[PDB]
Amino acid sequence: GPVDMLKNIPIPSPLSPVEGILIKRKTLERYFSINIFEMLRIDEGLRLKIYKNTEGYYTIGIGHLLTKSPSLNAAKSELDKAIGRNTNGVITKDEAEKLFNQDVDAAVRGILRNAKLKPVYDSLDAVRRAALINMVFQMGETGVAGFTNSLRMLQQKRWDEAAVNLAKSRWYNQTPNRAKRVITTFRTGTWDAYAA
Amino acid sequence: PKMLRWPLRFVIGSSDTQRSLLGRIGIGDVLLIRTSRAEVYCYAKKLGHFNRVEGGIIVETLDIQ
Amino acid sequence: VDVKLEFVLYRKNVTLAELEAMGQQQLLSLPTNAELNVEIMANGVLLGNGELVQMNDTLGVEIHEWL
Repeated sequence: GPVDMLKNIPIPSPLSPVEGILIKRKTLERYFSINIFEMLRIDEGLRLKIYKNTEGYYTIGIGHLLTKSPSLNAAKSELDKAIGRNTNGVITKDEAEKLFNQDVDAAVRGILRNAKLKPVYDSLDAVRRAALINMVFQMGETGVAGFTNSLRMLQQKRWDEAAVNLAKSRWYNQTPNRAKRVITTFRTGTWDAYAA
Repeated sequence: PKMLRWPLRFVIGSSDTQRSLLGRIGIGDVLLIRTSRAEVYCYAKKLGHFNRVEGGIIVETLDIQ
Repeated sequence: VDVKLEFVLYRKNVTLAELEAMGQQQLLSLPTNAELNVEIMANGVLLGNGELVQMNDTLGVEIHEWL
């Protein structure tokens, strides 16, 4: 939903707001604050013309796999089904953000139907929820639910233990750069791996 | 005579502010929302609750008299 | 002393018809964009606006415009 797309300002606790409500701009300049659009754009890229990913299949926008079918037609038939206008394999930026908002919404409602992921998701702050959504983007709901022991350490706020354990994974071995960014996000609960 | 149109405000929250804050508040500042609400207002009259759904807002009550 | 600041997601001028149609759960459409322009109001007067942001233990509005 709309609340999942919000910019997150990862100020630690406690906040010292002026008279309980006002945080000054000068205090906020110290913090690097983004939304999950900006995060998955960094990990997956933003492309407005159909391309083939590393995998390598037909994809579009921010990590949106169209087909595993090698036919550009039908890759175009599902892109077109997705936007609702006849794109000749070419979308706008708005359509990309629309397609992204739909893909995140599907990811979160997937997490919430999963008996393993929901309790962990429910326990996390919004920045670490983004990290969990990131992993669901990369490898699917079922694939993320396979991180049994890390998920349990995340739930118990054993951040350093979870980060050590996530580093022992295939995920980390295969896509180290992105894995390290996501693990940094779990360890610290900030967007700092995304400052570049 | 009668009133034709009614200005509705869909309020998602409020914060009691010490008037001394204005005007220290400026661009780039953050204002915390201390009390989360989801109410339909027409002037000072609370009409009912709404809910933020997929494509917009669904209003529940609207008690108008 | 205290003033009550309201955080207003949306405003609409409505007829009695629109009002009763709304009274029975008819979808009022918002751009998904809507939380990027939350309005800050005090005593029926608009004071400024900004973007809804997520903080760790609460929501807030980052001010884009003020008075």
